[PDB]
Amino acid sequence: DCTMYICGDSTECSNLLLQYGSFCTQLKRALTGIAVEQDKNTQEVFAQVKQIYKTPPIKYFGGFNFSQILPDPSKPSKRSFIEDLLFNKVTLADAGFIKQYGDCLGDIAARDLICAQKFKGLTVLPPLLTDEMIAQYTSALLAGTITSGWTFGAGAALQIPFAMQMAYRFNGIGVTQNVLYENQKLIANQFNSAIGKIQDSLSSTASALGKLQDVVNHNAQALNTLVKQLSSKFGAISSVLNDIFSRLDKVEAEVQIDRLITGRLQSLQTYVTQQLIRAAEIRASANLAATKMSECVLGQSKRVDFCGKGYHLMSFPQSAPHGVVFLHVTYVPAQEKNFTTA
Amino acid sequence: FSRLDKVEAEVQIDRLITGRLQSLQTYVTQQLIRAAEIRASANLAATKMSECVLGQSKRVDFCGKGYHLMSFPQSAPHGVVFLHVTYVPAQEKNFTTAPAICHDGKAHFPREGVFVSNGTHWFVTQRNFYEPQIITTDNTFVSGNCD
Amino acid sequence: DCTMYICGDSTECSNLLLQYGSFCTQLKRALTGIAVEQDKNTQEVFAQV
Amino acid sequence: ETKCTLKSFTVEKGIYQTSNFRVQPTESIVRFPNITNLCPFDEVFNATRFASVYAWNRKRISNCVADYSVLYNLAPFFTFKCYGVSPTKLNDLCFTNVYADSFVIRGDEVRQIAPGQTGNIADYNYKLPDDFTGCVIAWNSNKLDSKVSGNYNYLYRLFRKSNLKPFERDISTEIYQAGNKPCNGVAGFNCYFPLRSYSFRPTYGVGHQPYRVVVLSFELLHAPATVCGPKKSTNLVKNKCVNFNFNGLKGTGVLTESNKKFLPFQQFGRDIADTTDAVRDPQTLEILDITPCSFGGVSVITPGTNTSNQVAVLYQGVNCTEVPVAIHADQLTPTWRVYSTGSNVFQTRAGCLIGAEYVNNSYECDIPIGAGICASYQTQTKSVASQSIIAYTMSLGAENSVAYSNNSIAIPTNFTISVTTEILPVSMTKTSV
Amino acid sequence: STQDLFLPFFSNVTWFHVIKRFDNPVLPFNDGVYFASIEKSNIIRGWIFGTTLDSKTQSLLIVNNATNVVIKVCEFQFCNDPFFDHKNNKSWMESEFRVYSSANNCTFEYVSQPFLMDLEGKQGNFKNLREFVFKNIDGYFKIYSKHTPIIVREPEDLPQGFSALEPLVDLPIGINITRFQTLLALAGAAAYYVGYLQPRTFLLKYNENGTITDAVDCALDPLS
Ligand SMILES: *[C@@H]1O[C@H](CO)[C@@H](O[C@@H]2O[C@H](CO)[C@@H](O[C@H]3O[C@H](CO)[C@@H](O)[C@H](O)[C@@H]3O)[C@H](O)[C@H]2NC(C)=O)[C@H](O)[C@H]1NC(C)=O
Ligand SMILES: *[C@@H]1O[C@H](CO)[C@@H](O[C@@H]2O[C@H](CO)[C@@H](O[C@H]3O[C@H](CO)[C@@H](O)[C@H](O)[C@@H]3O)[C@H](O)[C@H]2NC(C)=O)[C@H](O)[C@H]1NC(C)=O
Ligand SMILES: *[C@@H]1O[C@H](CO)[C@@H](O[C@@H]2O[C@H](CO)[C@@H](O[C@H]3O[C@H](CO)[C@@H](O)[C@H](O)[C@@H]3O)[C@H](O)[C@H]2NC(C)=O)[C@H](O)[C@H]1NC(C)=O
Ligand SMILES: *[C@@H]1O[C@H](CO)[C@@H](O[C@@H]2O[C@H](CO)[C@@H](O[C@H]3O[C@H](CO)[C@@H](O)[C@H](O)[C@@H]3O)[C@H](O)[C@H]2NC(C)=O)[C@H](O)[C@H]1NC(C)=O
Ligand SMILES: *[C@@H]1O[C@H](CO)[C@@H](O[C@@H]2O[C@H](CO)[C@@H](O[C@H]3O[C@H](CO)[C@@H](O)[C@H](O)[C@@H]3O)[C@H](O)[C@H]2NC(C)=O)[C@H](O)[C@H]1NC(C)=O
Ligand SMILES: *[C@@H]1O[C@H](CO)[C@@H](O[C@@H]2O[C@H](CO)[C@@H](O[C@H]3O[C@H](CO)[C@@H](O)[C@H](O)[C@@H]3O)[C@H](O)[C@H]2NC(C)=O)[C@H](O)[C@H]1NC(C)=O
Ligand SMILES: *[C@@H]1O[C@H](CO[C@@H]2O[C@@H](C)[C@@H](O)[C@@H](O)[C@@H]2O)[C@@H](O[C@@H]2O[C@H](CO)[C@@H](O)[C@H](O)[C@H]2NC(C)=O)[C@H](O)[C@H]1NC(C)=O
Ligand SMILES: *[C@@H]1O[C@H](CO[C@@H]2O[C@@H](C)[C@@H](O)[C@@H](O)[C@@H]2O)[C@@H](O[C@@H]2O[C@H](CO)[C@@H](O)[C@H](O)[C@H]2NC(C)=O)[C@H](O)[C@H]1NC(C)=O
Ligand SMILES: *[C@@H]1O[C@H](CO)[C@@H](O[C@@H]2O[C@H](CO)[C@@H](O)[C@H](O)[C@H]2NC(C)=O)[C@H](O)[C@H]1NC(C)=O
Ligand SMILES: *[C@@H]1O[C@H](CO)[C@@H](O[C@@H]2O[C@H](CO)[C@@H](O)[C@H](O)[C@H]2NC(C)=O)[C@H](O)[C@H]1NC(C)=O
Ligand SMILES: *[C@@H]1O[C@H](CO)[C@@H](O)[C@H](O)[C@H]1NC(C)=O
Ligand SMILES: *[C@@H]1O[C@H](CO)[C@@H](O)[C@H](O)[C@H]1NC(C)=O
Ligand SMILES: *[C@@H]1O[C@H](CO)[C@@H](O)[C@H](O)[C@H]1NC(C)=O
Ligand SMILES: *[C@@H]1O[C@H](CO)[C@@H](O)[C@H](O)[C@H]1NC(C)=O
Ligand SMILES: *[C@@H]1O[C@H](CO)[C@@H](O)[C@H](O)[C@H]1NC(C)=O
Ligand SMILES: *[C@@H]1O[C@H](CO)[C@@H](O)[C@H](O)[C@H]1NC(C)=O
Repeated sequence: DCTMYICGDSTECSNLLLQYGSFCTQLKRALTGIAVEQDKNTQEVFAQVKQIYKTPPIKYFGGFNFSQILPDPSKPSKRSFIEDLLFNKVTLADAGFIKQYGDCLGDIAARDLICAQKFKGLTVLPPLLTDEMIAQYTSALLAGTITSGWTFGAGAALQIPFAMQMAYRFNGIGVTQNVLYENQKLIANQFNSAIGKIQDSLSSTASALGKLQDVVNHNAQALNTLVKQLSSKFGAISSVLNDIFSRLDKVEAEVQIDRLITGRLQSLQTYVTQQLIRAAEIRASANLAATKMSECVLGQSKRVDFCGKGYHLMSFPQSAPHGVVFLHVTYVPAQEKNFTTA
Repeated sequence: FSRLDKVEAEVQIDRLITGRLQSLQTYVTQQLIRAAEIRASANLAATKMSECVLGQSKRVDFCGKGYHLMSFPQSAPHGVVFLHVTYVPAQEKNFTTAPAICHDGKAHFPREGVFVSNGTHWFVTQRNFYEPQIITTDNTFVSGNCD
Repeated sequence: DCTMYICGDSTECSNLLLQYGSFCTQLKRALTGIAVEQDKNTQEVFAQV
Repeated sequence: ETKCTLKSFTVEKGIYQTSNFRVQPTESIVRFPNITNLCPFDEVFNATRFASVYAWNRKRISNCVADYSVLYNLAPFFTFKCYGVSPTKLNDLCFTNVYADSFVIRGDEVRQIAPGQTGNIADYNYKLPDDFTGCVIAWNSNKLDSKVSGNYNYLYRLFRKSNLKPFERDISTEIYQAGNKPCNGVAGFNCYFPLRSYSFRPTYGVGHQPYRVVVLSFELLHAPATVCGPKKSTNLVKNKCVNFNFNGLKGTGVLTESNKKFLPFQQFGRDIADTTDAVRDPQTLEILDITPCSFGGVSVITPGTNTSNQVAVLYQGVNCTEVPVAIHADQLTPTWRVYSTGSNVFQTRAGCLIGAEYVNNSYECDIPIGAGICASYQTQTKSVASQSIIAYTMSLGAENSVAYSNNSIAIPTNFTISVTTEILPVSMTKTSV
Repeated sequence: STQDLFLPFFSNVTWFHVIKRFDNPVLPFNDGVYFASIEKSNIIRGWIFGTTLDSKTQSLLIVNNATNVVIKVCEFQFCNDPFFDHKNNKSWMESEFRVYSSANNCTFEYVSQPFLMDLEGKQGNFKNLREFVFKNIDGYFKIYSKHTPIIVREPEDLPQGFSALEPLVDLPIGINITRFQTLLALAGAAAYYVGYLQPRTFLLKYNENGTITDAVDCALDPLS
């Protein structure tokens, strides 16, 4: 609300603001433009399937153990074990949850910063796709992958046994499919051990989801700066808008107020420009994440190092606050011998 | 200028100069941000011209929903339209399948394609279209014992 | 140095600048943000081994 | 309101932002400390004599009601100039520590009493700082204190070794030297007693006759008050939106009893944005929270105008129970009260949604409300029929379990060759200015 | 974050200590002062502030006598060794008043009761710390203070910890102060400390009760 940010609860300042007019409407339209882009980014990344696949009740896949990346029905939120770790690494500020005012005022008004931003007319809006609907799309992509491989990307999902899907993968990396079936218990034990280390890493270290926490910290820092800019005097007699109208005549109060209007309006123009530049950087990441959903989850990519270090086998998507985590599975050659060749 | 002296007309005009100059600075910044967004689209459109028109791409869903065959470019005002042509598999049947055939202590695997059964007999077929073939030493290769 | 750029070697201008304050710190933080990005870009391109 | 926001007579299908709703206050409130006596102003304005300006006299005014009007109505003392306030506000405002500085000078030197001035009266015996908050008052006294034989008991310091500090006073009577040698004792060449007198005789020329000056130097608006203008305290009120004033601190908000423990020396509390968000009441010593009155964004949800004129409204971030309390018995920013009737009200996680009916069955998302809810215009006739705005939790896609088994495969017996369009921008219009 | 005259952290305060040994010296008072005494039974009783101290120009006095206070600013002629005599009230009490011989042109006076109460209930050797800050700024002399009853350190001094001085009083005295001095009783075992304020950006932490609970002196070291 440019009016409540510039002219905080003042009638006569609001009438001086109208001499600029359209300048606030550009800000409102630009921030609405960013807000619709966030939903579009999330649709491009996660809504890559027009059907919601469920995994069958017999949870056997040739000995590969997806039970920690699939949904657990016992939890009230239908996220996986690894998604329920990721949701604890990224400490959010305000998912747009409605404030029933009694939670804004009283004890919490002494220390909570979200209510303090709201009282300056800065509001965080909720995403169209809730974290349960992102968990459902992520479950559909994963249930499709483990029951049908790349086929649900190119047409209707066609079932295949998971060990025969892994054989098709092995041929994809130029290793003949007998090398899977002759080693299947080892390949499964290696995969099950490698998934075990994802939980151990994410349960143990803080310095992992920094790429997502930085996005939250940038928005929190930019709004805290924009609240703090209300303290700026901009060469006026005071910051406090009331203490100008309470101490001057309408002829030179208009000089003291027009400074605060000019400086605060420039502070919003700076925030909207800084938000558009980040929204362009986040979009570029969403376009990459949608491309990795298509080429690493819905398919097998022969692109070197695009789907993780090695030769790409399969990838599994997991939701995270404001992001996506890909668990890429890669064949890496391990014990070489020297031979003579011709 | 029709109502003031050069001494305070300069105060009334400098406001209009400051406000209008800030309006252009806002337009140029807003144009540079869009031009960066349009560029990113042109870099993608050139990449699709190279990988979907000048070639066939094995990248999943890059050249439209399906398996990519061919694409045809068409011009449009300020843009490009790609008509992507895609093979999409249409009428599936359930079959029983197996990873290998055991014949004579030796285990056999498909050279290309997959083993299938209609319920009584066994065949090799290519993976993406049902065209069954009798299982032979030309359709398959050997590795190891069946156990 | 916003102080040095705006108020070039002036004491009293520097005290008038503080009435804006945070406005210079946004500039310093933004240019530091670009500077760390240049090293990251160079690591992503060349440090692939 | 959407037609005016968009500047169009036709509005396309969508959800649109419009002007934020804001609850207006139901009453004004004023609080001042209950000081009942009119201040001892006349105890200086009509009194024996004023001090010599080298030794100007300072009086502290406190625990009393200022009324500038009744004094100016009595007093022959026909002048004003203010620096930190307008004179028109002095009746409205209130003050912390108030000192009247009282002295006498020549009518032409009156200009030197303004802040930032210079000349020996301002340099060597009375100085105001550049940030002086107050006013200067002056009047001719020749009718009362000028004498034809002279009234030389008015004195001023003509000489000093350096310019004095703001609000310093100097009564030292040691000799001064303009000659470079030590003129010790009572006199010397080019060396002086530092105090002189004024030739105040009634037959003098204009601006040399005596002016009695008072400078009022009040502190205001950020410390516990002791002198107020003559307006009357109202009752206090809580949990309602009001135009409050405490000690001159005007603002619109809802007052509430607080557990913020202001220490005895404090009077106001402030937030990170440098604004007062609590204030102890000057009559009964409790701390009150100040919160801005209930407000939020208003989004209007419409089918295309050429499809229909019926629309729904989202009060974003607002608890639904607040909107029936937002009933237009008082003013609100949106004047269109009619949506308050409700009956089809739904609390979405994004805000209170009114005029759209919530239905249990899902659809593809037509207009996005937020937090999984979407709205659409359709014939709600599951069981005569009519179109209305419905609201629903969006479908993600068709439900489809996969027939996976540890030895089953599906293989396509036929194919479709499909052609799909994709559209990409390549350029935008070049522009020059 | 605030810029004011504050005592720089880890700065050399000058340390004075009575016993038959006494130290009543005149000290400079440039920009303003932090003064503290670690004290029992009231030996320190107040201060003189001025520029000449011999009635050729005014000077300030603050005293806490037996049952009350005086605060006055005047053309005093101060006694060159100002003190009171009590010897722990052994056989006689307040009698002589060695502070000034004369008090000519006076321009403010104030009187109250017995300033600054002791700790309640006592404990074994349990002394108390009195802390003050004095500023002089465009005619106003501003006094801030604190009291903290705290366990005695023995070879050490001025104990480790943090606490903030509340504002006490504002006197509209209008005079140049350049020097200052302290008033004592005639044996005791009081010690006192003097530090000088300087302009310095301090970053202050307020807890949820709104007491200042920690601070950073932004010029102290690179980490600060
Ligand atoms: C797939 O990998 C899973 C993770 O290693 C593994 O789950 C773990 O299985 C063990 C053995 O059943 C459980 O051990 C617990 O069993 C009961 C549970 O009530 C307790 O009484 C025991 O004291 C013991 O704690 C683990 O709790 C369980 N972990 C999780 C996260 O569920 C699966 O068993 C693996 N599946 C296959 C087919 O190997
Ligand atoms: C699975 O697919 C099989 C191959 O298409 C099919 O077997 C074939 O069935 C036909 C009859 O429908 C046989 O025709 C033969 O009929 C007699 C057999 O004695 C001969 O006189 C004829 O000359 C002719 O050979 C095919 O020979 C027979 N193929 C084989 C390899 O036996 C099965 O019927 C299909 N099974 C199911 C369950 O659908
Ligand atoms: C407050 O009182 C101060 C002392 O009374 C006074 O400072 C005094 O200023 C004079 C003139 O600047 C100095 O006179 C000497 O100046 C230099 C050496 O400082 C010599 O070259 C001269 O010949 C002469 O001796 C005093 O030395 C100086 N005293 C002190 C203690 O600073 C302030 O100016 C007064 N301030 C105000 C605002 O009234
Ligand atoms: C593979 O899919 C093809 C459709 O994409 C399908 O072609 C369709 O075949 C049917 C007959 O099976 C035709 O139906 C019409 O046939 C004649 C008129 O030509 C009439 O007697 C019928 O009433 C009916 O109108 C479709 O017209 C025809 N479609 C096309 C585009 O040719 C193939 O038959 C499928 N092949 C396999 C092996 O499944
Ligand atoms: C502590 O010392 C104070 C001064 O050092 C002293 O104040 C003195 O109190 C007496 C009695 O009230 C005053 O005496 C005068 O009182 C009125 C004045 O109009 C007359 O009726 C008397 O005849 C007499 O002139 C002193 O003037 C006053 N001194 C000052 C400078 O304030 C306190 O009484 C002392 N208290 C204790 C407990 O020792
Ligand atoms: C802010 O001020 C608060 C009010 O003084 C203060 O709360 C008080 O804290 C003490 C210490 O925790 C409590 O002491 C009691 O604690 C429990 C019972 O709660 C007993 O076991 C103890 O024996 C002792 O009696 C006070 O009860 C508590 N007062 C209230 C009204 O809750 C806060 O601690 C202060 N905040 C900070 C950061 O210091
Ligand atoms: C592959 O061979 C290199 C060196 O060539 C070999 O030299 C002989 C020792 C013998 O192994 C021949 O058959 C080969 O022609 C190995 O490199 C050496 O590695 C050791 C440590 O393992 C090191 O001490 C030597 O300095 C290396 N020498 C050189 C010239 O590089 C290499 O380790 C062999 N690879 C593997 C997988 O064993
Ligand atoms: C592939 O098979 C599944 C289920 O297994 C089959 O069950 C028998 C009926 C028989 O067909 C066996 O040879 C298979 O083992 C089919 O799924 C069923 O589909 C129908 C609708 O067509 C539905 O009513 C059932 O509830 C489904 N049952 C299950 C367990 O999913 C599937 O349709 C078959 N695929 C094709 C292309 O026909
Ligand atoms: C809107 O606010 C009302 C309060 O005015 C909320 O009602 C409270 O709900 C809680 C939890 O059930 C109860 O403990 C309180 O007693 C209720 N208070 C009253 C006075 O009704 C209501 O839940 C809020 N609605 C939303 C969606 O947050
Ligand atoms: C400072 O005080 C002295 C003494 O009270 C004053 O000197 C006397 O002033 C009166 C009134 O003008 C004269 O009648 C006496 O003759 C003076 N006595 C002496 C010995 O000089 C002096 O005027 C005062 N100064 C100020 C600035 O108030
Ligand atoms: C002025 O004050 C005197 C007392 O000093 C009083 O008697 C007189 O009536 C007053 N005159 C006016 C004009 O108020
Ligand atoms: C106001 O003053 C009257 C009398 O002076 C007193 O009785 C009353 O208590 C005062 N009001 C308050 C709130 O103390
Ligand atoms: C809108 O509806 C009117 C009829 O009410 C019709 O004439 C017009 O062509 C429609 N326009 C569009 C773009 O649908
Ligand atoms: C939705 O269905 C439930 C029963 O499952 C019913 O109680 C409820 O009234 C329906 N929702 C609405 C909005 O009426
Ligand atoms: C599938 O086969 C495995 C043996 O590999 C067996 O353990 C499991 O019970 C079987 N399940 C079904 C549904 O056929
Ligand atoms: C404190 O005083 C000592 C001399 O006793 C000196 O060595 C030291 O450098 C001084 N430190 C500061 C910060 O003034």
